[PDB]
Amino acid sequence: DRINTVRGPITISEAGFTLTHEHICGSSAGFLRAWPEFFGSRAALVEKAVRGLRRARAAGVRTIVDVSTFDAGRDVSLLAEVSRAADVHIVAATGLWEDPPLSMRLRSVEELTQFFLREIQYGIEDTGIRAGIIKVATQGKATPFQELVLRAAARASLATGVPVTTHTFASQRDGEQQAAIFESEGLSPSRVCIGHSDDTDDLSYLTALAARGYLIGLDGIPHSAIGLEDNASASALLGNRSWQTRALLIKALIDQGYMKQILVSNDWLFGFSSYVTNIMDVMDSVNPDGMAFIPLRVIPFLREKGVPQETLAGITVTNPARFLSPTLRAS
Amino acid sequence: DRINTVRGPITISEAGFTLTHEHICGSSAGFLRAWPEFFGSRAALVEKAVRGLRRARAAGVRTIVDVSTFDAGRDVSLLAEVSRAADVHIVAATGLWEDPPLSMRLRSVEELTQFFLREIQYGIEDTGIRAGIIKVATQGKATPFQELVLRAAARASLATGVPVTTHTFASQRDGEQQAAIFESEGLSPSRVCIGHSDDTDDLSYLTALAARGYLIGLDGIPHSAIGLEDNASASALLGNRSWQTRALLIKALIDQGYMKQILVSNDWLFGFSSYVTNIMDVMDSVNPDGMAFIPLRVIPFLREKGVPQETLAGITVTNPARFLSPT
Ligand SMILES: C[C@H](CCC(=O)O)C(=O)O
Ligand SMILES: C[C@H](CCC(=O)O)C(=O)O
Ligand SMILES: [Zn+2]
Ligand SMILES: [Zn+2]
Ligand SMILES: [Zn+2]
Ligand SMILES: [Zn+2]
Repeated sequence: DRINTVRGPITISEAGFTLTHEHICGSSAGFLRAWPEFFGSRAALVEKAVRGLRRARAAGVRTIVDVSTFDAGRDVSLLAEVSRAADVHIVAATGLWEDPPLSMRLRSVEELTQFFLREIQYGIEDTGIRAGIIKVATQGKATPFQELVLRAAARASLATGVPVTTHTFASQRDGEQQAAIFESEGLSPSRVCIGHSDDTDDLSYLTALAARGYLIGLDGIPHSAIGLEDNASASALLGNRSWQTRALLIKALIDQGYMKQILVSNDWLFGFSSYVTNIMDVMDSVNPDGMAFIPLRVIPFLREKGVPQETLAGITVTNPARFLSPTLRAS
Repeated sequence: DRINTVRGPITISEAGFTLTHEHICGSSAGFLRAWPEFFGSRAALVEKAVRGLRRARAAGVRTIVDVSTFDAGRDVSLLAEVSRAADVHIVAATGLWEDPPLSMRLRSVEELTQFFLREIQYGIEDTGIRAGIIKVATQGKATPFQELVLRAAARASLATGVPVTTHTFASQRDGEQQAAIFESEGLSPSRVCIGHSDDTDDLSYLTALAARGYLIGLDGIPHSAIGLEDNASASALLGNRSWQTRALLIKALIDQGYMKQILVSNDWLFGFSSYVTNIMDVMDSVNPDGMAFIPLRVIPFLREKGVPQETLAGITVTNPARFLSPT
């Protein structure tokens, strides 16, 4: 009946329009508490995030999934404050992203499983806030540690029913190795979203995973450095493909019969310290609408291409509800 | 006249017997808060650290310098709790160690200088606790980022007078490159402790540094895997040299005229999550005295070798006071 948020359980019906891959703040563990002035101030970051979430809410968003892990500087107390003030539901994540510290990198698959279970079953830190999704990452072929993370995520998912979502190098077809490892642990593809899949134009790679039951995370639609060609750091981060090109992958998967496997998001954030210093300012200049980009820009774009509104509502409301609803625990 | 501790400012005379390179808990940023069960529980880690610090206090220790940085999982609230319950002063550190996250690795020398200054001049996190030392690290030739960290540490030291202490690969003579970079920033060697220097047996490396005015950190005296030869991970971390061999480097530098530039410590910890899982139990099994090892074992070892008590008081009381006092 219920999904865990940073404010407690909500019914599946209350989730509504859901962005399945977002960040309040992309940072590092302990960084926001040790150096809040990097973001101007903690209060400034809160105000910026609350305004951004209110803008998404006015455009119809009711829930976001914050896929920031421990090592991406997830601060669940910040998410809770920002969720309350904006009245947008936020689902928090466990797992590990691309910057685990030594204290994570040295751990066994059994130990990592216990850590992920702790954040789902007991709570994150001392807040009692329970994670509602598990996030994992590869950047090409998995390192041995990344394999352990994938297996621990699958084991925690099976034990708790909460879904798994991933970071990929889509152009290296990362989803295929991730799928192989998840299936070796007996995880159902319908409980796995292969994320950053709009970073590639290889439809055959995406449709092969979708045909296997995997969810395809088309989650970075406004990520584009067009017009920023002189900015090496922004170009490397955001790529030189247009948001229209990324958005047309949504239509392509619909046209090929895979609507039920699509999830869409912005992969936006309101603070960003794990990259070059000016990057949040640059991104905000590109996409002032922030997390409202999906409802304000992608939906009207696809509507005029002929995608029916009921199909778009199914992708943005029903598909995330099915994904986030916990399934039965194993045993 | 004042040194910043996790309980506030203290005067120089209050420091007393001081261990200049120690850790309450060797971890990673955010880890103790996110996964306290790794240590049994936060309360169990507190109780273990308080018992261990009380044992060091009974052996004569009055102050320790916790050289855990942000990325070594420094939790200054934990330091404060344990300091208060064992009545041992704890000086906290800023700087960066060998595991900086992306949000640190991407920063400029100017940005890093601002961060180090913040923890010294303003306070750590939202606690108001101010750092009294800057910790830096190399493992062989400095990476480009480590060069930035060394320069930012020099700039923060020059602006505040707080000293700099280093992690080295002593057997690659890292202190020479660290000194070169510090001096290129105009930092005085008397503000710098070249640490882990007991990891090497090359006396000529240490005496040349000391003849340039650097302090020499013989800070890992009880680190030894003798008797643990079937344990690859403990052997790799602790080395196969005896504590006596490390302790004899103290006597050698005294015999060569450098008693006023020696700093001695244990480099012990009460929790340890940044290595293999069993490592803290292993270390405790060979050194139950923990941080009391220096006063309970090294001081009698040197006294039998003929070092007068005045010299040992100078090394354990006078040198740390001079080093930590802001200049
Ligand atoms: C902006 C954003 C946050 C992190 C992520 O999705 O890997 C990104 O993709 O870098
Ligand atoms: C025991 C200790 C803590 C970290 C350090 O001093 O680099 C160590 O030396 O590993
Ligand atoms: Zn990602
Ligand atoms: Zn993301
Ligand atoms: Zn060290
Ligand atoms: Zn140390």
